[PDB]
Amino acid sequence: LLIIFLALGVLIFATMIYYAERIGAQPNDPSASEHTHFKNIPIGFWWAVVTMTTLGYGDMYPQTWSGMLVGALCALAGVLTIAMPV
Amino acid sequence: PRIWALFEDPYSSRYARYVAFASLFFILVSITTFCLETHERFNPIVNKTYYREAETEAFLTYIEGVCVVWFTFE
Repeated sequence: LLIIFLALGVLIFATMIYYAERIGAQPNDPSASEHTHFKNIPIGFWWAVVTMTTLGYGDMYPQTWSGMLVGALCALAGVLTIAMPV
Repeated sequence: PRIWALFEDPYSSRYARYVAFASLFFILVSITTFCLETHERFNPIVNKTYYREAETEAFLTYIEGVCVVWFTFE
């Protein structure tokens, strides 16, 4: 149950943060994402694990208001979905 | 009943469990194709003649077509 909850949360929040961080993307740069650590989704998996476990290394964090909302939701949902079966 | 047995519980039959495993495989393939489509390694920059952008690899589009064919059949 715990591994299923973690996998679902990680996938959903990784996709959400990757799409949120691209709203504030600068149009000038040719690449889709240049100023954000969330250049793709697997990086989102790593960040989602680190953020749901309330670890918070700080190597990668959202830098956009939408990203900040997604990050707050990720932290809260991680606390809940970890405190369910433990 | 035999038609609807494809949407019933997997353990309720053998065809049901087999279609369940197949749909699981195809959903996982779709999710993986999405996650790899969002990557840089599969989005190399190209020159189009006058717009400059990055294009997705053809393999991902073909796999997506296969998965969408399966899902539309189901």
